Amino acid sequence: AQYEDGKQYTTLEKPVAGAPQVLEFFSFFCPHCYQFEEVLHISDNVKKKLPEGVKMTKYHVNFMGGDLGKDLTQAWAVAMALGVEDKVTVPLFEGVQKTQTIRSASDIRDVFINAGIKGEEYDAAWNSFVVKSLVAQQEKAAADVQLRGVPAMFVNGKYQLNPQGMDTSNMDVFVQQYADTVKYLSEK
Repeated sequence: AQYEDGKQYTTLEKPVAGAPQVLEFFSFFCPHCYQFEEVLHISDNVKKKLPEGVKMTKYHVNFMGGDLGKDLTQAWAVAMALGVEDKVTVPLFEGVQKTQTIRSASDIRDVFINAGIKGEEYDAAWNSFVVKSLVAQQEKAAADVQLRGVPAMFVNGKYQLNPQGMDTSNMDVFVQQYADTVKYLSEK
């Protein structure tokens, strides 16, 4: 077959019921995740190849970066709660991996302030039970599948993308193969 279990994707040994159509995991510490967001724009290109209105979810993970990794999962919950993902993703990636200016929770907060989120609303969100629940949801989703590495993408709670089997000679062809694989898995 052109798409084979074990090549462009693998199938979950313990399938996950009741999952979003497309579920992505990342870490702001994760070098391929930086590539996936800032260079390849995987999430946008997958969205463009899926039907309008398809639910796409993206969650942060705790297993990289120790204490700061957990702070970033909570900040990502803040970003989801306030709907400012598109305003903080690039400065968080660059602050962690490029300039290495994000070293504490306060440095994370500065990124939101610079993006125009008012301090009182960032702080209220950070301490809210709505955000506590979003943090639990991110941890539970990672526990549902078995997650030891990022980036990771799951389709219909059944299929896991395998980017190691796609072409890396050309970045645009890689993205096209990734997105077309997601589309194929979504129509399964």
